[PDB]
Amino acid sequence: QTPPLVKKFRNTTRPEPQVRRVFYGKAEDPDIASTVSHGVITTGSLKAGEVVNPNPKTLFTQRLSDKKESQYASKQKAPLGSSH
Amino acid sequence: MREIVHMQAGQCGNQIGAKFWEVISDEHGIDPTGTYHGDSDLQLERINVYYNEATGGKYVPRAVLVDLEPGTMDSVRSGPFGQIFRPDNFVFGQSGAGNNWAKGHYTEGAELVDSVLDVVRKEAESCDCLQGFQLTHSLGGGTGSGMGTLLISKIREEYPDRIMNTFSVVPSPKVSDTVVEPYNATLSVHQLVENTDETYCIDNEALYDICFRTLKLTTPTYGDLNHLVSATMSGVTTCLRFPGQLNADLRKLAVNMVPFPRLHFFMPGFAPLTSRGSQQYRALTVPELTQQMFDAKNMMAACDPRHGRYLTVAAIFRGRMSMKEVDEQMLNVQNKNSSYFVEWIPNNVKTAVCDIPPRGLKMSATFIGNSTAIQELFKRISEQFTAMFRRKAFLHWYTGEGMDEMEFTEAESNMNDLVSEYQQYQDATAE
Amino acid sequence: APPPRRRSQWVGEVGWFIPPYHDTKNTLSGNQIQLKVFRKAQEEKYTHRFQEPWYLAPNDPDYKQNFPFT
Amino acid sequence: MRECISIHVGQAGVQIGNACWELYCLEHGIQPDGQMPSDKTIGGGDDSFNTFFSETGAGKHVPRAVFVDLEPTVVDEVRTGTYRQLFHPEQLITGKEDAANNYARGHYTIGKEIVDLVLDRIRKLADQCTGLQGFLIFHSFGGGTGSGFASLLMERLSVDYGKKSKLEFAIYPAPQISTAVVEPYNTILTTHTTLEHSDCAFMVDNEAIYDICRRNLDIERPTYTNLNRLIAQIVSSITASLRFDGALNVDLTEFQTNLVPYPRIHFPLATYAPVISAEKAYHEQLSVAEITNACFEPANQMVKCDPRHGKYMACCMLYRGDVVPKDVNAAIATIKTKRTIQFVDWCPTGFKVGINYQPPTVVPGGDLAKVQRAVCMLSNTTAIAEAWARLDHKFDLMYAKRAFVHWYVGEGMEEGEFSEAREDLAALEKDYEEVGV
Amino acid sequence: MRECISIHVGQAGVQIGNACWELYCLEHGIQPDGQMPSDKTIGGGDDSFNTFFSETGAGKHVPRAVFVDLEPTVVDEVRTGTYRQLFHPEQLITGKEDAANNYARGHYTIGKEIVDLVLDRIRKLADQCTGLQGFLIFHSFGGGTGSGFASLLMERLSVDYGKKSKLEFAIYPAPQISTAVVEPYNTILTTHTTLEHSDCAFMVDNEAIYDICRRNLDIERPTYTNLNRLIAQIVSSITASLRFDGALNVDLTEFQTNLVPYPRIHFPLATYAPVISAEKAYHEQLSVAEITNACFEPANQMVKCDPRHGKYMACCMLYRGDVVPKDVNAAIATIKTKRTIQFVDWCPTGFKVGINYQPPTVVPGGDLAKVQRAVCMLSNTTAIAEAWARLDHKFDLMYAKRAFVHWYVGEGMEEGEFSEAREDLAALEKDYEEVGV
Amino acid sequence: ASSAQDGRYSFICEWYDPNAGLTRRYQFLFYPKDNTIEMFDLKNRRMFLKRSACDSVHLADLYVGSTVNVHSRQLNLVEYSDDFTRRALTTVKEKTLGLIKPDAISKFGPIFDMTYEAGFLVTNAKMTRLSRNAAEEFYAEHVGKPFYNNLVSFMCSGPIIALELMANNGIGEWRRLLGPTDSSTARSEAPNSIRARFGTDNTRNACHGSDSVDSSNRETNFFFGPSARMRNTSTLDNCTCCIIKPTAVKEGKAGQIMSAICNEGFEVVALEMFHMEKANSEEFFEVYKGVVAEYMDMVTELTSGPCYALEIRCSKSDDVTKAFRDFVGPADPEIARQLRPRTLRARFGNDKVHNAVHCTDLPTDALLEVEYFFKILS
Amino acid sequence: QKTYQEQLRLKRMRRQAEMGEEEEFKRQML
Amino acid sequence: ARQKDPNTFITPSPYAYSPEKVHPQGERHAPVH
Ligand SMILES: Nc1nc2c(ncn2[C@@H]2O[C@H](COP(=O)(O)OP(=O)(O)OP(=O)(O)O)[C@@H](O)[C@H]2O)c(=O)[nH]1
Ligand SMILES: Nc1nc2c(ncn2[C@@H]2O[C@H](COP(=O)(O)OP(=O)(O)OP(=O)(O)O)[C@@H](O)[C@H]2O)c(=O)[nH]1
Ligand SMILES: Nc1nc2c(ncn2[C@@H]2O[C@H](COP(=O)(O)OP(=O)(O)O)[C@@H](O)[C@H]2O)c(=O)[nH]1
Ligand SMILES: [Mg+2]
Ligand SMILES: [Mg+2]
Repeated sequence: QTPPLVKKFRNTTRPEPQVRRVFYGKAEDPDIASTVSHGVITTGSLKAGEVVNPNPKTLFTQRLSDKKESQYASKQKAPLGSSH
Repeated sequence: MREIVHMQAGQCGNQIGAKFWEVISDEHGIDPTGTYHGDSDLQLERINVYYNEATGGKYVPRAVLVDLEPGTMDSVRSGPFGQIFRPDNFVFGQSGAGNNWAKGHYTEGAELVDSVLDVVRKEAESCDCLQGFQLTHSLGGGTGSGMGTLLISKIREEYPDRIMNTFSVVPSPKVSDTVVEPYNATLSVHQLVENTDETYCIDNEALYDICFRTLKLTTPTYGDLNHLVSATMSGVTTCLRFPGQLNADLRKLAVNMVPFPRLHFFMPGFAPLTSRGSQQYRALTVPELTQQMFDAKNMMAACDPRHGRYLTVAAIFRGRMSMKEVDEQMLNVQNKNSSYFVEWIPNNVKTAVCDIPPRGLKMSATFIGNSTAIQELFKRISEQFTAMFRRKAFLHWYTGEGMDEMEFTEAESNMNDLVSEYQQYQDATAE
Repeated sequence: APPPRRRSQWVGEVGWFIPPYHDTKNTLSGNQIQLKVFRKAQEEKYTHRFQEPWYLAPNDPDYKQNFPFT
Repeated sequence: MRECISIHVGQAGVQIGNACWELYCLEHGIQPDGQMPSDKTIGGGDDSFNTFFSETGAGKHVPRAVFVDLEPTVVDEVRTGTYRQLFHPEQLITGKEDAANNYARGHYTIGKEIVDLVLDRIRKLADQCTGLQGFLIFHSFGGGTGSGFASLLMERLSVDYGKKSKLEFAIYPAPQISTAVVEPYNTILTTHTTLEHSDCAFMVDNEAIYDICRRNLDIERPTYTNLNRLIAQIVSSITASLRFDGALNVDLTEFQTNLVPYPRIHFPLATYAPVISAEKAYHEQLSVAEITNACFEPANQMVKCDPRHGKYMACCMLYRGDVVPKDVNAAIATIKTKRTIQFVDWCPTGFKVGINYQPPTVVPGGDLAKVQRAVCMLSNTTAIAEAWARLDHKFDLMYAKRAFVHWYVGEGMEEGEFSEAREDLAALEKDYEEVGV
Repeated sequence: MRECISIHVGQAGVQIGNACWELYCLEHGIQPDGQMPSDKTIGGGDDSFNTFFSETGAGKHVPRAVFVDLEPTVVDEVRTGTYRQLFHPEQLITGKEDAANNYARGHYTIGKEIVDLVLDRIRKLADQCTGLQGFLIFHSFGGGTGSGFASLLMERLSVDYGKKSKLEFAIYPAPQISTAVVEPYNTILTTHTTLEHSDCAFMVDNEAIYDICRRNLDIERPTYTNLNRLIAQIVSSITASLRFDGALNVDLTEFQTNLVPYPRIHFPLATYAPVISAEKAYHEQLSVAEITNACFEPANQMVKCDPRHGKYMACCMLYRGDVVPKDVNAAIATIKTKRTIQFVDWCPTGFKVGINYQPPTVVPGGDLAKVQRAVCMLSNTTAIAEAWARLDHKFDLMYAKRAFVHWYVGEGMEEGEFSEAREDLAALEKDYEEVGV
Repeated sequence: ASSAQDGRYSFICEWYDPNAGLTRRYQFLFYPKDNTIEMFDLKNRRMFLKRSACDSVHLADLYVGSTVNVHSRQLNLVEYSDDFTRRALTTVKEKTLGLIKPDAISKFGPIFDMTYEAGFLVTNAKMTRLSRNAAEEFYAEHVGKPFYNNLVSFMCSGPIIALELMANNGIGEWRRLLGPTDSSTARSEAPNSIRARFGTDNTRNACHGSDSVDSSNRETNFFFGPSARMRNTSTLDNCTCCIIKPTAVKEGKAGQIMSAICNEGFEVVALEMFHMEKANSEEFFEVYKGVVAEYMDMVTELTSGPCYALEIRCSKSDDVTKAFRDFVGPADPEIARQLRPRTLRARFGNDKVHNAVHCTDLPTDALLEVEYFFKILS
Repeated sequence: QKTYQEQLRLKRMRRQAEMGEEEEFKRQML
Repeated sequence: ARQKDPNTFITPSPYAYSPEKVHPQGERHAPVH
C-alpha cells in the first residue's frame, strides 16, 4: 500500500484508472467544489404586468397628484372642460 | 518535467555514478531501500526526473550500469545504496577489458551494447519527455572508454535530437596510471569530437590538487574526489530539479556554452570548498564565493586558466541570493580578468540560480568553463600518443582486437585539428 | 535542522502577510467606482448582439446582398 | 467593462504577473482565495475589479490573464504558492520541453505546439469579454519562450483581432550585466517581429531598476522580486485610470494617440516617481514639483540612456493620488521653461496629462512607501537609439564569424533572418535619426 | 402517452442502458428497487415518468427497456447487480451462444432463432403503451449483436408497427482505436440495412468521448462508465422535453422535421455542453453564449470528424435549466454573424431551439458538476462523410486481400452482399457530396 | 434553478365553492427556496395550478386549520399529508395555555405584544371571570399549604384572560419567556420577562404558564374545549365594537393595536377572538352590503382567520362611538396617513380592504354589533 | 500622520521578522 | 427613426481556427513501445 505522503504526488503523475486527476498542490484545502450551483442566475426583470398596465391609483392619490400637477402653465391655462 | 537518464560505464564510472545517486538521494530524502523519509516537499516535487515511478512507496533510480567484471557489480551492490537499483539493468561481462579500448569496443563491445541499448530503450520509451542522457564514463579505462563511446554513437544513431552530457574522466597528466593511457585517451576523444553534445571533463590530478590545497583532510584518497564530482553534477542538474528565479537545463547550458559544434569540452568547478577548521571562520557570501569559484587553484581540470582565454563560463548558484550581486560579480570578473576572456563575445558568463541550497551550506556554486586552455590537455595527449605510436608499442593488441593505424591516425588528425581550432578561436581578433 | 522553504514562505515575498493585511483607508472610499445606473445600462445593452430589427432600406444599393434569391 | 486582458509569457513575464496580480488583489481588496470580504464591500454594485477580474457565481473574482511557460517550473510554483485558488486551473498553460534561450526553438518548433491551445484560451477569455480595451503582454527579450513564442503570439493576435491595441511590456537586456549569451541574437530576432505588431513597447532595463533600487529605495541587495514589484506598480499606475475615476481620465487609446507621432516610433520610456522608501519619504514634503523633477531627472529612466542626448516628443504624465491640475500645470510650465529638457521643434505642446484621485497602494512589506501622490512619466524620446546601437554593436560583434548560429539553423531558422532583422533595426535607427533631426 | 421503448442491444447497448437508467431513476426520484420514495407519501398526478416508467398497481415503476444480448454475461451482470429489482425479469432476454463479432451471427443464424421472441416481448410492451411516439435503439457498430441481430430487429420493427419513429444511438469505431479487426466489415454490412429502415442515427465515437473527458473532465484513463454516463446525459437531454415540461419544447417529430431535409441525410452529431468538472466550473461563469459557443468547438464533436470540411444543414439547440430565450436568440445571432460558421446556401434559418426548465442531475460519485444550464447540439453536417471515407478505405484495404471473408460466406451470408453494401455506402457518399454544394 | 425534485411541503386544502355546495379537495405543495405554490386535485385527476409564484403564501404561516388566499380562493389547510412535513413542522410543536392574572389585566396589551414578538401563534383567546369554580383547574395544587386558598381567592377576584398559545418548542419556551415563578427571582436573573416587568410577589404574579404535557391538554379542554362553557365579560352598556383584522393578526401588530388602544385612554371590557364564517361575516357586514363597492372584499378579508373582537368603553363619556371613531379614524390608510397621522389604520394599515382595525360607523349600531359578537356567537 | 506612523510600525515589524530569520539561521549554523 | 446601434465586437470565430492536435495538459505522454 502506498503511503499517503507519496500518494499525494503519485495522484498527479499516475493516479487510479477512474477518479479526476488532482495536483500535488491545492490538496488539503477544504474541497468545497461540488454541491454548488455553478453559474450565473439570469438578470432580474420586473415583469410587464405592472409597467405597461400598473396598479390602479385611488381617488385620493390621483387627486393629490392633480393638485401637484396644477399651478403649471399648460395644465392651468387649458383644463379639459373649462377655461383659465 | 524534463527527465534525464543516467549511464555509468566502467568501475570508476559506476562508483562515481553511485556516489552521485546517493548524494542526490539524501537531498531528495530517500533511504537506500527507496522509501521516502524526507520532510520537505521540494525534494519530491520533481523526483521523477531521476527516479522511475514504481509500486508502493518506492522510487527506482533510472540508471544503466555497464561493466565487464562482476566484481565491481558485487562491490557496488554490497556498498551503500546498492539495493535501490534493480538487478535488471545490471549488465556485466565475464572476461574483462583490462583497460583495452579495442577489446571493450569490438571483442566484447557489440555483444554487450545490444543488451545496454535494450535496457536504454525499455527506460526511454517508458519515459514521456526524455530530456537527456547523463554519462559518467572514464577516459583511459576499459568498459568506461570504448564501450561508453560506442554507447554514445548508438544513442546518437537512435535518438539524434536529444541532449547528452558526458563527463569523460581524464586521468592524471603526470605519473603513468595505464601503459595504454594515451591510446585510450585518443581513441576516446575521437568519439568525444563526434556526437557528444556536451562534455564536462574532470581531471584526477587536479582533483588531487584541489583536495590537498583547499579542503585538506590529510590524504585525498578517492571518496573526497568522488564527493566533489558528485556535488558538481548535482549543482549542474539542480534546475531540472529544485526551482529558482532563473533556471537553466542541459539544453540551455548547451546553447549558452557551445559557440560552434566542436566546442563542447568544459572545465568544471565547485564552491565553497571551505575546510573544517575554517568553516566557522569564513564569511560565506557572493563576492568571495565568486572569487573561490573563479580561482585558478580550484579548477578540477589540470589546465591552468591563466594561459588560456575563456570562451563561455556557466555559473549555477544555489541559495539565498540576490541577482544584482550575481550579475554584478559576473561583470566584475570580466572587467578584472578581461585578458582571459575572448573579446568577440560580450557577456561570456551564463548565470543560473536555484533558491534551495544544499543542506549544511547557506550558499553553493557550480563553475563550468569552455576554456581555450583545455587544448593543452589534448596537445599533451597527442604528444604522448605520437611518442608511444612512433615505435608501434602496445598496438599489436589493438590490431589483434580489430583496429588499425588508419583509425589511429584519423583520431590523431581530427584531435589535433580540434586543438588547432581551439588555437584559432583563441587568437582570433575582433576586427 | 529545518529544511529550506519555498519562495512564498520568505520575508521579502510575493505572497506573505497577504491575509492579515488589508488596505483599509485607501480603498474603502468613494474613490473606487461603482456600477451605477448608466453603466448598468451599457452592461445590459450587451443582450442585443446582432438581433436588432433594423433592416436596410430598399432605396439603398446594398439590398440585393440581403435578398440574393429574389 | 474597460477590460484589459493580460498575457504573461516567459519566466520573466510569469514573475511580472505574479507581482502584478498580488498588487491588483490588494488594490481591489480581493483575498488570495478569490473572494471579497463583506465588511470590505462598499455596496454590491462595485465595478473597479471588472477591468482585471470576472465574478463567476459567488464573488469568485478570477483574473483575466494567461500564464505561459514551456517549462513547467514557474507555473507549478504559481500553482503551489499562495495564489493557487485564484487562477483558473487551465489558464496556467504550460508545456514540458523548454525553448532554452533560442528564438528559433521558440518560433519554429515545440513553441508551435501549444500556441493553438494558449490563444484558444485567449479567444475564450475574449468571448467572456465584452468591452475589450487592450492586450497587456508581459515578456522578456532575453530569449526562448519570451522571445519567439511571444512573437508568434503577436503575429496571431495581430491578424486575428483587428486594431485591438496591444501594449507590450518587455524586459530589455542591460548594457553590461546580462544572463544569457545568445540574448543579443534573441533580441534582434524579436524586434523585427514586434515592430510591425506592437503598439506601445515599454522597454525595461534590469540594470536601470538595479541602480534605481540601490540609490532611491536604499536596498543594498535588491532582486527580481523587487524588480517585478516596481514594474507592477508602474503598470498599475498606467491602467489605474480605467479602474478609478479621475479629474482627467486617459484610456488606452487616448494614451496611444497622444504618445506615438508616427506608426513606427512606438517605443516609450516609463518612469515612476517617487521610488523613495518610507524613512526618506517621511522626512520630505513630496509636492508635485518634486515628483516632476524626479521624473525629469536623468538618472531615473528605466533604460540605461540619458535623455539629455535626445529630444522629447511626447510625455504622457499619469498623475495618481491627491494631486491638483494646478500644481501639475505649474510644474509642466517650469519644466518647459527649463532649458536642459529640450523638446523637439515640430511639437509645440507635448504633455498629455491624466489625473486620478485613487492613491497608490503598497504590498505588505515591500520597499516603496504609501505616498499620497505619485506620477508616471511616459517619455517618447530619441534616447532609446543609443540602446538600439549598443545591441547592434553586440549583435554584429558576435555575428562577425557566425557564433551560436548552428543551434538556430538546426532548430529550423534559415541563415538570412539575422541579416533581415539587422537591416530592419538599422532602418528603424535611420527613422529615429530622420525624425530627431 | 408520449412514451418511449428503449431497446438496448449488444454489450455496448446494455452498458449504456444500465448507465442510463441510473440517470433516469435519479432524475425521476426512483430508488433502485423500483418504488419512488418521496418520503413514503407523495405521488398521484405527476405524470412526468410515463415516458420511461410504466406504472404498476403496487406503486412499483418498471422501466420501458428491452435489454437483449445473445452472449449472457453482461445481461447477467445487470441481473445480479444493484439494478436487479428494477427491471422486469422477462425483459432481460439472453441467448445461449455468442455472435463473436459476426454480422452473419445475428442476420442469418442464431439471432434469427430469438428475434421472434424479442418481437413478442416488444409487442407486449407496446400493448401497454398507449400512443408510443418512438423507439430508442441503443447499439454499437462494432459487430456481432450490435450490427447483426440489431439490424434484423430494425427490419422486423420496420415491417411491424410502421410509421412510428425509430431513432438509434450508434457507437461507431474510431479512426485509429479499434477493439476488433472486423469492425469495417460489420460497419459496411450494417449501414446498408440501417440506411433505409431508420429515420435518425445519432453519431458518437469512443475516441471522441475519450478526448472530451480527457481534456475537459481531465480523467487520464477513461473507462466505459463515464463514456456511457455522457451518452446517457445526451439521451436525457434529448428526451427531457418528452418528459419534464418547460418553455418551447422539441420532441421526436420536431427534431426530425427540422433536421432531415431529404430522406437519406439522417445522421446527426450530438454534442453536449458544458462537459465540465467541479473545479473548472467553480472558476467559470458558464453563460448562455459560452455554452452555445462550446458546441461549435471542433474539440467538442463526439465523432472524430473535422467540422470545417462541410457545411451545417440544420442545428437543434436543446437548452435545459435556467435559460432565457432572449439569451438564446442573442447566442444564435452571434453564431449566425460569425462568418466561418459555414451554413449551406439553401438554409437561411437553421436553428430549431427547444428550451426546458429542468437542470441536469449529476450521479453520486460522478464526474460532471451540477451546472444550472446545459445544451444538447444536434447538428446535421456534410463533415460526417470523412468517417465513411475512412471506413471505405479500411474496407477496401481488407477486401482487396479477401481476408476474413470465409466466416461470413460460410455462415449463410452470400459473397455479393459485401459489394452491394460497398456500392450502397458509396452512393450515400455521392449523395452527401452532391447535396453539400 | 427550479427542478422537479426540490424541497416540497405538501398539504391538503379544501375550498368551498360559492356555487354547488361541496368543498373541493386539492393537494397543495409549497416549494421553498423560491416560494412557489403548486396545486394538484384529488378526484377529476387533472392539472390545477402550475409552478408559478404567489405572494400571499408565506412559509411563516402554514399552521393546519388556516386560510390562504390563493388567486382569490379561500383555501383551508385541513390536514397534513407528507411525512416529510410531519417531521419538518410538527416536531416539538406543542400548545400551552397562558392565563393572564387580574393584576396583569392592566398590561394585557404589552403582554400580547411580547407573545407575538416571540412568535406564539394563538388559537383561542377569551376574557372571563372563572367565578368561585376556578378550583377545578387547581385540583393539582391542593391541600399542601394555603397558596391554594390564595390562588382561588386571586382567581375569583378580578377578570382573567385565557390564551391558547402554540409555537415550536412549546411548554418550555413559554416558561422561558415567563421566567421563574417569583418576581424577585425574575428581576434577579431574567429582568426581561412578563413576570419580571409586570407583577409582584408570589401568588400575585403576571401569568400562570401551562405546567407540562397533558396538563396543557387538561387546561385547554377546561377553557377552550368543546364541552367548556365559560361566558365572556360582556356588559353591553355604552360601548363600541373593535375588530382587529386577521391581516393585522397575521402580521403580528395585534398586540401593538391593543397596547395603543389601552394607552390612548379608553378601556377594554370584553376580549374574544373568533373564527368567522362566510355567512356570519356577511350578516356582520349587512349594514354596508350595497353602500360600498368593497363589501365583498371586506367579507372575504374578515373570513381569513383570527377575529379579535374588543368591547371598548371610555371613562370620559362624551360620545363613546364618536371618540373611538376619531381615534380609529379615516378608513383608508392613505387618508389617515396624510391627514390625522397619529391615528389607528395609519400606524397600522395597508389599504382600505386591510384596515387592520374596524370600528362602528353609525352611533346606533355599536350596541347591535357588540350584541352580535359577545352575545350571539359566544 | 496616523497613516505614516502605521506604515513605520509595519516596516519595524518586518525588520524584526528578518532579524528573527537571521538569528534562527545563525542558530541553525551553530 | 429606428436606427442601427453601434457594433460591439466580432470576437474571432471558433470554427476555422483549430486548437485540436495537442496532448492535454499534464497526463504524461502515453508511452509508445
Ligand atoms: N525584471 C525581471 N526580469 C527577469 C525576471 N526573471 C527573468 N528575467 C529576465 O529574463 C532573462 C532570462 O531569460 P528568460 O526571459 O527567463 O527566458 P524564458 O522566457 O524563460 O525562455 P527560455 O529561455 O526558453 O526558458 C534575464 O536576462 C532577465 O533579464 C524577473 O523576475 N524580473
Ligand atoms: N461507448 C461505449 N462503447 C462500447 C462499450 N462497450 C463496448 N463498446 C464498443 O463496442 C465495440 C465492441 O463490440 P460490441 O458492441 O461489444 O459487440 P456486441 O454488440 O456486444 O456483439 P458481440 O461482439 O457478439 O458480443 C467496441 O469497439 C466499443 O467501441 C461501452 O461500454 N461504451
Ligand atoms: N575519481 C575517481 N577516479 C578513479 C576511481 N577509481 C579509478 N579511478 C580512475 O580510473 C582510472 C582506471 O580506470 P578503470 O577503473 O580501470 O576503468 P575500467 O577498466 O573501465 O573499469 C585510473 O587512472 C583512476 O585515476 C575512483 O574511485 N574515483
Ligand atoms: Mg525559462
Ligand atoms: Mg458481447
